[PDB]
Amino acid sequence: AMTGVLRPGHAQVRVLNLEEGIHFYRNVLGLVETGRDDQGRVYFKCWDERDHSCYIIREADTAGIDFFGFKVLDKATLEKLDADLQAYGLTTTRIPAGEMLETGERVRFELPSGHLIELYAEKTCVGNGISEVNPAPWNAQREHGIAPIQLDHCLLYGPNIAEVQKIFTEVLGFYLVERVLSPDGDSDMGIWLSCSHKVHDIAFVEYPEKGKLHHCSFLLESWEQVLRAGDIMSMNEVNVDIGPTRHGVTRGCTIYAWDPSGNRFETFMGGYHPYPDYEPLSWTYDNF
Amino acid sequence: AMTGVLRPGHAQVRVLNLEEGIHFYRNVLGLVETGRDDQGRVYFKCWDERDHSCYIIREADTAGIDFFGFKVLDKATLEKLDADLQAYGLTTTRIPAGEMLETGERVRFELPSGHLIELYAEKTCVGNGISEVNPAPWNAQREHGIAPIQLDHCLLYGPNIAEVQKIFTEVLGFYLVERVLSPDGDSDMGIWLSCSHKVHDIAFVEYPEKGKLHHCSFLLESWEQVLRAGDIMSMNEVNVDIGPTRHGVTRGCTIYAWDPSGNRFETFMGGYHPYPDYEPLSWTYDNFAQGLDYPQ
Amino acid sequence: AMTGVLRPGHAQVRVLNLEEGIHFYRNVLGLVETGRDDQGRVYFKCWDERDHSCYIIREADTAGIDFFGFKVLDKATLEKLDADLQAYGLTTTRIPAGEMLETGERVRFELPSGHLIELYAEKTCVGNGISEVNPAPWNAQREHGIAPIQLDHCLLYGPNIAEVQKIFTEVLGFYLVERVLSPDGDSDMGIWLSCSHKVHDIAFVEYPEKGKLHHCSFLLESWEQVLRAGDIMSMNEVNVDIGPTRHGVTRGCTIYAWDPSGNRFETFMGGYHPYPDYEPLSWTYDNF
Amino acid sequence: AMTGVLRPGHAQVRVLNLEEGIHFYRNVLGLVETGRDDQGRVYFKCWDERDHSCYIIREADTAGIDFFGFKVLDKATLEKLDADLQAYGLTTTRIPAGEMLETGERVRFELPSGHLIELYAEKTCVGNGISEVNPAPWNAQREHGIAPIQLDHCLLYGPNIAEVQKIFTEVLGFYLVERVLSPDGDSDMGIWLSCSHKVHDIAFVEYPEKGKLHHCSFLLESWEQVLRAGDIMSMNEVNVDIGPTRHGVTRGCTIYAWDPSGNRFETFMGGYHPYPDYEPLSWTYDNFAQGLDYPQR
Ligand SMILES: CC(=O)/C=C/C=C(/O)C(=O)O
Ligand SMILES: CC(=O)/C=C/C=C(/O)C(=O)O
Ligand SMILES: CC(=O)/C=C/C=C(/O)C(=O)O
Ligand SMILES: [Fe+3]
Ligand SMILES: [Fe+3]
Ligand SMILES: [Fe+3]
Ligand SMILES: [Fe+3]
Repeated sequence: AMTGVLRPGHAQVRVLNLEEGIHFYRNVLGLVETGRDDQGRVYFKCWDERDHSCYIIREADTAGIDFFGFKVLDKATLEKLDADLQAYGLTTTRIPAGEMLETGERVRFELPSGHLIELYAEKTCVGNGISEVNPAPWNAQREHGIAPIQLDHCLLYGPNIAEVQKIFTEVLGFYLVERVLSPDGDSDMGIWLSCSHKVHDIAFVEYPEKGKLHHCSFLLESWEQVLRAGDIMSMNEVNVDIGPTRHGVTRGCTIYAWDPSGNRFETFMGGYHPYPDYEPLSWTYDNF
Repeated sequence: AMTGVLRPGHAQVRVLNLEEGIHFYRNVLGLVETGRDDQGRVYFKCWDERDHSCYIIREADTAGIDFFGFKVLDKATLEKLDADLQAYGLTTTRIPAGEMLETGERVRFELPSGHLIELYAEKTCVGNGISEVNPAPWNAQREHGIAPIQLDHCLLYGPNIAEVQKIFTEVLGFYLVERVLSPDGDSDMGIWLSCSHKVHDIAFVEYPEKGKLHHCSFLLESWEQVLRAGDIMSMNEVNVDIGPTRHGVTRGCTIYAWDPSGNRFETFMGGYHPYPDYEPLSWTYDNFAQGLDYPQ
Repeated sequence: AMTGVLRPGHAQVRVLNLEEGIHFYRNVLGLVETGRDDQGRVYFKCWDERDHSCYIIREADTAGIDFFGFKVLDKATLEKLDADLQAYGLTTTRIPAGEMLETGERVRFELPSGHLIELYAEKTCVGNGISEVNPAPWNAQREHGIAPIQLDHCLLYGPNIAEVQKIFTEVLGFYLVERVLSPDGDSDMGIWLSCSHKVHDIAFVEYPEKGKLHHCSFLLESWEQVLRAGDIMSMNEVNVDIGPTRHGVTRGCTIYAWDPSGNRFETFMGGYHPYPDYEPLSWTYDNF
Repeated sequence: AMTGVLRPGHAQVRVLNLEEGIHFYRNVLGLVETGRDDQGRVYFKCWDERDHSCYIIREADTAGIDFFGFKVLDKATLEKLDADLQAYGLTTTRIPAGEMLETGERVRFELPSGHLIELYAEKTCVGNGISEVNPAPWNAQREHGIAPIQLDHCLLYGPNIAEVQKIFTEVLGFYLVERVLSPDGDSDMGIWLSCSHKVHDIAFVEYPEKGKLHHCSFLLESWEQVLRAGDIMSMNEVNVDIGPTRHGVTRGCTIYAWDPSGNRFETFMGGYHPYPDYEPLSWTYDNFAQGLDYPQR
């Protein structure tokens, strides 16, 4: 049974230029635009997802991540986690339903690494553009731009990863899948946590400046889709960070590229199938 | 988080000739043999899995499945589930630890469909044959025979699917991902159940005879692997049921073939990513064909 | 060097309904329409080919193939081939330039199996839509319907395949790549012929009826494009013959399906790389 | 019909250590060893090819390529080519048959770029390890190391590429498929030549030093095989030049890596289907400067 925290639900990122951000995410990445609110933020969802949104961009004077939200099983679970976060010593804030289009109230809190995390139980299901009866495997949207399958996770750069692990494993029901060791001084320089049977729903790398966003990740169907994504990036003049390649950690075959505003994102596929009862895999600093 | 029933743990199948069963499953399908007990049962597991076994064969008068077990989160969970099963009205049997090689105690019970289901919390962890520190992407095992990644699920044939569904969803925390409706005067002729975010961990099809096994399924990495599996089957003159194709119900790209004793198995990959908050997908009986084989 | 007969140039097929044929080939298979003549024929080419046409449709009262042409190196070669065919004992007809849109004169003749074959040295090159300078990876045409890369070959059914083989190898410059032996008759039941280094540019199977067409084939880029083609066929309710699979002969991974008129076409990829110095592979009849 | 020069036939490369060279080529790249002659050379062929050899290694003081040869249709063609090569103004030297294991005599000559090219019509056929009757699509060989399918081509670095182009297109029956234009004093800084319907059978890049070998190339079955090759390289600590990536000057998806001796080779798949009647594609120098075959890089 999947319970408690289910999956990454949304990432709100800052773009130095809205209209340009809308163009790149709609035509290059191929996210489906679902709405635009009064604040001027525009909502997107991957084609095969069913909820109203997973990626929200906001015009601002600085690039980066405002916050990262997770969907939880139900309202009861949301209330419990809220109380658990507080019992743990974290101060929670409650964002009202509607504050974000088609989204219920959210429980927000700040990690020691400086990042803002949200938890919510409700978000309107809009569907994946395919009928619920005798559904096709895909439709035209699958080939509009890169067209990723789902918001897979994000990797965050922050100062107190050690205590961040505790919050996630002891309060949020996540578990360590992989980690990178420090130079023998044995302190996880980085961690890959899962709250399902995926290699990771979120990751953290130890960093001096808090609240930094390394990248938001989008899942693709096959290695050939990663190849196609690279061609679309090239044809649209997208600034690529590190070309298509196999990633040691999580066995991911990915591509790192930057959007107009300088936000790094990933399109990948691959990875094993860990479960709560598995012991994490480790990587020596020299390998990292 | 993944709690309660985590995933398919093992399937013990009956084979006519134990020796050919070993050869086929070790050399053709590519399972890693991990043991043989005193009752004459050989233990296999997929190379990338970590637990001691997921597939166990036994020489018997007839082919088919003896039982299908699921691994649960923890002992407290095992005891808890066993309690709810009884409180539900199902009589449960307690199989002691060790009865199965490298396996802990299991909670076994029979379904309305006639199939025997087990629940267990402990199974020795042997690893995937790759190092725990700075692991390689894969190894030679990945190319020994078909070499599937995990026991994905199984599809069972038996009566009273409606009742079977209620047990899985109301007691074992599963949820319906897809169903194939009966003709008019609706009811479900087929159901695909998930206890995770996989399209299905197990499925049932309404059939008059009970305790029947349609197939056990093994997960592959890609579509090219599915074609490779096809070639390997041909090279070993393995009887293939439905060649490489797309399902529709699950979107799974697969191939069905038979082992030497007539037991159908499957090697596939693909599918979307359902979660418990999702509403099930429905297929009409009239459009059943496309649901079973999409391209055709 | 590639000389003599270079490659399959065009197949003109008969459709029971021009309208349904235009829609099917242009939007399901994803061929690119390049013209229509005052005779009511529609011209198509695969998007990545450079010549004006490779597949022509003509509304008639019966499905099937009218003729199949091959492009040769140059005019001198065309004349040479015409002379050799007649010196061989065959009667030739010369079709003038322009009888077919954007096409030069053609040399036509009938095979003992009843099929009409043509040879031509000139056909307007129109390009693949991509620039000849710094060509972008690929365009949108790549994903318009199935979108095959080239007319790969055709498979013809008819009698006297033995006589047909001699004409192609002794006169036209092809060589036998693969064969299916007949049941102790010491006469091949099927032949796969190449005039390049492709597994085959044309193939014949022994059959009582004369001039029959089994299928025209189109090449795809990968096994996954084959899966995609099947998906597209299902989506457009296309009637599929043999599901995605691998051919023993050629090693090709394919799908056979029918157009609205009952004409079988193929979408496949794969196969080894034979050369004129290679010996043919053989398949026992009992292992067809 | 495929006539005249048919395809790359063999490449003899120099390795600093004959032993580690044999292990790398039979275990990592997955080439099939077919022999070892008196001179100390070890011969290999790709599993799916049918002739005795396509890659030969020779222990030497320096790394690089000794010569690159093409197989021609038949003996008559070999004689004709030799005559046309001399008629053109090149001096040719006939290498005796048997000088190379299982290889007939060869017509050797030097290009203006300094590279030695050979032509031969006969080389013993040893098969691809698969039955000639009811042949399977592949076997264990396909999964031994990377296991390339064929010696696809090579890319040489040397001067006077203009004169090399003339020789290949006017005498050897090849044609230009792609080119890289010079910054502006227009000419060609790079050329990709074909003697078939492949994107290229051989390529040259204008470079001051004569006889330079950029890389020999090996063809793979699919994009996933390239990814696989990447994993095998990482596992064997192979020195990778430029990881899996989409080319451009061929639409190829490839990986450039090095021999333990420092010989660069390529494992790729992909590309379109040019024919003799086609006009070449062009790349601006500034584009080439960002590609994988740029002298700097
Ligand atoms: C520091 C860094 O980028 C590591 C990322 C790990 C992953 O598994 C992925 O990106 O899929
Ligand atoms: C027609 C039928 O029985 C269902 C086929 C779909 C499946 O996902 C399976 O068998 O695992
Ligand atoms: C006569 C028949 O059914 C088999 C044909 C084999 C092939 O490889 C093809 O058609 O490309
Ligand atoms: Fe990532
Ligand atoms: Fe199944
Ligand atoms: Fe065909
Ligand atoms: Fe190359």
